[PDB]
Amino acid sequence: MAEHCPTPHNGAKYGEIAETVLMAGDPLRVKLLADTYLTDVVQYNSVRGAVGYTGYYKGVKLSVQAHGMGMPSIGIYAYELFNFYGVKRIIRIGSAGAFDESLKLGDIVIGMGACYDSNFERQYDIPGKYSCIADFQLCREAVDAAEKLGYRYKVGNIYSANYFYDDGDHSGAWKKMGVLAVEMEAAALYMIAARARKQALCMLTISDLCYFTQMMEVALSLA
Amino acid sequence: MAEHCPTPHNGAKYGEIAETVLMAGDPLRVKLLADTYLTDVVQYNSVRGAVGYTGYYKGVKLSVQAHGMGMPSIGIYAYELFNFYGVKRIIRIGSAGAFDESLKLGDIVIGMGACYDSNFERQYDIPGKYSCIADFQLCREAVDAAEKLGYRYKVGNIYSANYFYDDGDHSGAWKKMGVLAVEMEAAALYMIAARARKQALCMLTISDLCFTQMMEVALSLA
Amino acid sequence: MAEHCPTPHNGAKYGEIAETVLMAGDPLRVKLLADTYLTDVVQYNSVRGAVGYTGYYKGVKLSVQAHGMGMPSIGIYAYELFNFYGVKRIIRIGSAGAFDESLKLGDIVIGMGACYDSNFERQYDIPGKYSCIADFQLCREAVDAAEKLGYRYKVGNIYSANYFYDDGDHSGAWKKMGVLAVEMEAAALYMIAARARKQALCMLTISDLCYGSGEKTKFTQMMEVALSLAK
Amino acid sequence: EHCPTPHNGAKYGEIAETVLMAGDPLRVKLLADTYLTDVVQYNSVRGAVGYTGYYKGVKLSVQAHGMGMPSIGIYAYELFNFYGVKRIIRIGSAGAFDESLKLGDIVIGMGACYDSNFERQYDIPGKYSCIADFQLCREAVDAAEKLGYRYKVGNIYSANYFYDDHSGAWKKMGVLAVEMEAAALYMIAARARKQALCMLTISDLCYKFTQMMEVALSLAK
Amino acid sequence: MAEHCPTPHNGAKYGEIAETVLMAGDPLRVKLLADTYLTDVVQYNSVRGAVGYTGYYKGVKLSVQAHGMGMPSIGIYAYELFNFYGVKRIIRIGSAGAFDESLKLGDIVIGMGACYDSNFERQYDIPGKYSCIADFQLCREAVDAAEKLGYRYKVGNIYSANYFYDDHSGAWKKMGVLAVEMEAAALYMIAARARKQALCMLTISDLCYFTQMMEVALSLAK
Amino acid sequence: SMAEHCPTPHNGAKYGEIAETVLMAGDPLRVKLLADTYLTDVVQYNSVRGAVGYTGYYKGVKLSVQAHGMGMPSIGIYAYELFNFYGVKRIIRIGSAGAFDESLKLGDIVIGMGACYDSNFERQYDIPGKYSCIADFQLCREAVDAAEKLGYRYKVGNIYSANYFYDDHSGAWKKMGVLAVEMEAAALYMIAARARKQALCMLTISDLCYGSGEKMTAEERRTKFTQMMEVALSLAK
Repeated sequence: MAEHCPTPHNGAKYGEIAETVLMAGDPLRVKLLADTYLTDVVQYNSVRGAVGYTGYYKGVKLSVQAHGMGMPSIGIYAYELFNFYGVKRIIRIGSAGAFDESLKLGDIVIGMGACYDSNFERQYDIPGKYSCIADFQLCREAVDAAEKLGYRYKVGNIYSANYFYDDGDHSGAWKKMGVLAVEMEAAALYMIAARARKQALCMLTISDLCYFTQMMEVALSLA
Repeated sequence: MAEHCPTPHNGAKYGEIAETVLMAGDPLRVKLLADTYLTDVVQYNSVRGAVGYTGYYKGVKLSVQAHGMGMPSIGIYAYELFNFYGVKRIIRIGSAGAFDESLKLGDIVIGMGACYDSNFERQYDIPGKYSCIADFQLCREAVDAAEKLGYRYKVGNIYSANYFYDDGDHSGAWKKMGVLAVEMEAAALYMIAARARKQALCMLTISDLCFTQMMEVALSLA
Repeated sequence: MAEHCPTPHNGAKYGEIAETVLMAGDPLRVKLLADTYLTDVVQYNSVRGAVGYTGYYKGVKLSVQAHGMGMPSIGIYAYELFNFYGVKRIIRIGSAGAFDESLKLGDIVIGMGACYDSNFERQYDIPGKYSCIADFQLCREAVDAAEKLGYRYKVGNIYSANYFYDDGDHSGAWKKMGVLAVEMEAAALYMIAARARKQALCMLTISDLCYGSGEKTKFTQMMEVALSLAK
Repeated sequence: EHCPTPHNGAKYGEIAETVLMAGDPLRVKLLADTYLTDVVQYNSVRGAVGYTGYYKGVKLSVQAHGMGMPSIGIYAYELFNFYGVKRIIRIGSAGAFDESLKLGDIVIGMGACYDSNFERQYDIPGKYSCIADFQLCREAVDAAEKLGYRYKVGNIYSANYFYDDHSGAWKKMGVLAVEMEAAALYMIAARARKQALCMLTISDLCYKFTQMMEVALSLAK
Repeated sequence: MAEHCPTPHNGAKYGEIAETVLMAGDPLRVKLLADTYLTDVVQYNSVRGAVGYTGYYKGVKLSVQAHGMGMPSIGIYAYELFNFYGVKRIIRIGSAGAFDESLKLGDIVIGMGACYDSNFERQYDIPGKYSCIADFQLCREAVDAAEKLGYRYKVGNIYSANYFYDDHSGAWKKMGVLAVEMEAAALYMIAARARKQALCMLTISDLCYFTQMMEVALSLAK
Repeated sequence: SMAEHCPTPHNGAKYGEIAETVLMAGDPLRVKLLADTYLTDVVQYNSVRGAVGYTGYYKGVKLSVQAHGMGMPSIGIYAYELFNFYGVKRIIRIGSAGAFDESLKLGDIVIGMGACYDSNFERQYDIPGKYSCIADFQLCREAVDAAEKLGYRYKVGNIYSANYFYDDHSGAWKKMGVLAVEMEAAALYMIAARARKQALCMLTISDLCYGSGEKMTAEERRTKFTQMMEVALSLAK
């Protein structure tokens, strides 16, 4: 297992990356979160510009990494982290636009399951429709933590799309189906976690209504 | 709306079926839960065999109903209960064959999510892949009860198939994907609940490898 | 295969079920047909309320049985009947909504074929699109009987839907394609029969009109046609 | 106002209410020479010769349709929608999937499995089953029975390719025989509310035209 | 090779068909081109009414034949030509309707790519979406020719439809597809699969909003 | 070309700062190397998400170079913006690829006349059939001319835009004559067509997906992409 490190996308040696990785798309947010919350910060990756740091938050060892944009981008990083680097738990953190009209800006969405456009599923030769879900233990602790620090949260279904810019109007059906917010990464993360028998959770803060450090604290309490 | 009750599939009048319904496939099993766990029992449905009872369990009014076999069947019932009879919570109970090799017989599986073959998803004109999930609050309440009442349980993904009898084998990929157990109803329920903004949980007892204990876990969620 | 009888869905022993089984979704409709048309009736199944009876009609032994609603439900029963109980012929008799505007309430519809929403064709691993068809001989015998008894009937395509309540309007394209009536079970039955090399036919009475104002005891004429096909 | 078309040379009325089609322009010319009186060519375009004559009194036309579902699609549509054809009977050779079919047996396509044709053009929200018209079907079985010919009636499969292991599941399902044209015809006739049947003589096994020509012509009205 | 000639669709003996075939649907266009441009004209095929001709263009061997209508039809001929007759190039020449508003009647369209309705892609067992492209060399040579002779042309994507009679043109137009016909894609697929060369060129005859082509095509004689 | 929408959430550049030709690679490091190596009067216009972008001059002609991340949704975002907000005319992608075709050697350039693909965003275009993703023909022809004239080993044909890096589904692609696998082309091609602009994806073979599976020496993956850059650069106008 350690034999396949480093990877073509990650310059770190085995053991260099903690058992709990927090991930965001932005390397600037990853670089910030590390500087803001972690002592003894050590950079393990810079390959592909995708920074990764290991450090300490309230005693527990913890790593952060950027994942770039889209299911195939996160797909690569997650696969390596789980299958090559002995990662047990990934929590993704990022921004989202809301489909649920009752959501206010700055609300925390917890991705219990993820709808998606086609990405990885065809690689698994699955003879039906596969539902992407987060790890329940992780999901539960985020809800507990969210309700402890008194933050407005919503827990349920999200949609990992392939587009940022819709050509037509497609948000209709998802909205009717009760999908909460749109992003572009979660479903691949869930699929990869499932296949690895590992823990994964996606958490989102609402940045655009389609009708920020507060989220980080919830995430951090999960390490 | 009360206007649409009775339905062609349910002879109960509006108000007669409580806000929490506990469902199972077998009408005989439903009658056992009623005769066993419920006081002041009144039969509200006998249409097409699918019996339905309303009564009391530790103070709260609570109803139990049969749903037949397969997604279109639970589909019809779940739709009417959510959309006509003002039901807010359906917790489904049943037996299942295990895909996860770590499961023992009599284990309780909690359906956080449901894989499925096509049913009436195409009826919702969804421009992508929809994922059927249970209501989180119910899910947590069951996980709480399982860890409270000291029972072996796993929580996660299940598969609602359209067949009981396979031609060849298709269980391989599901097992590779970490699907916990196979049944035939959950996905439609979750899907229909989501569309109504209503609560739904599917809870399974392992009968096959590829009962009273579970009923209590359910009853604690009403 | 006597070894697999009884099943988890059927408490009948091998040989307790006749070689021709008529099926309806409603267990109450089943119990009526048995009381109205059959003599020497024995109940063979009560499992899951899916009542089944064996009896005689004009000398010929036959069974009648409930299947519940939906393709996976009939799928379970038909599979066992064809493969475990040695059944040769299944005739489904049900209600249906009219797509064809010349059909009136009470008209019989004979389903030479069935369009469908996905049931378990993907489980058969079919590399293309499968057309579900009834047995020709049964089909022919039904039309003849309807002709001889002078009941208004249509013979053609029907649609096996997975939904009862449409979340919109999907009926249009079907109606354009000459589909006669909608129901919920046939395609799965046809498919399973084909695979077993046995005989299936689904016959319907129009109980609802899915056009015009929607106008919503007459199931008797259909039971007679079905009953005549028993061998 | 629609006749002639860019694929069919005839003006309206030149084609009878019953048409019989085969793939090969020779079998079409033969059929006329063999069974028809007062034969007249209506079509010459694309080399798809059409003939109008009389069989035992009744007006009848015979015509080539080329190869594949899109090809038959073009003629069948034109025939049904512009020319007022009521009945179309395809007569073809085919290869047997069913082990018990022997060479020269008649198969009558009550139903047709398919590779994707122009179903996608009809906006059908589900799987559509292509069925033959029941009446022609009943008449052909009766005719085969009365004349004492070996025949089977059931499902056939309209493939998009001639040269291929895509057959196992088809065989498993009891499909009798493979050809390339039936399904599109069934769809178009259904869509037009008209009558269609595809009958085949078994020429190959995948494991005597005259007799079939006779069954066919008895379907003319 | 030799033991498959003639075939049950093509009556020609091996060698009787040149290394470059030009194909069209209308058997009239096939005979006319031979009569117009070729020396030493000899007919080979007559089966199915699919006339075939081998002669000389400017001192190289060249054949011309009909392919009927539809991807299944061209599929049969292109397959046989490529795999049994040792053909190396097939250039289809045809009429087509314009999607692109800027295309004028008589303009040449060169099919660098073909969009399609399902043909027999399903036959190859392809686990993704396959793009049908032309051979680059023939494609580039046809442009050079269109330039040197100064005829109006565009090069881009075309769409090989299964139907002649329909309104599904909108999204195709949005995607910048140049024109519709019925044969190109299957031709591209079979050529690709056989590691040989294929190009479809079309004269615009309809607007959905032949000699000048022949010369460009013949210039691809080798 | 819509000045109102610039900068974007993914691109900090104002309108006019990005040239009419943009060359694109996945790695921000390779992009910076290309700029330092071939361009003069270089200005950085973007640093958002580490998606570095530079504008400079090559033999007199203004052009831009930019990181596009990994995957079709990633290139999709950038190409969409460049084509539709920045007034870009030409996008040439230049990447590494694995060889499916057995006659290809490590170092060979592959010109993607067409791109097969796993579903990206074709479903958002509501296309009622199967869509073939093609390069712009002029750009394609210009790349072949340049390679032939410069005498570099090249092959032009079909490529495959996979959605996965870690898979044996490759066989059917191989039988269909697909040359090489990468991860971005189909989306770029798709977006160009819809915009009516020009795209081309060029690749260097860094991995052989057959035989012993010889992969490029650590030096060459950072140093043998030179010849392809020279071809790509010559296409700038």
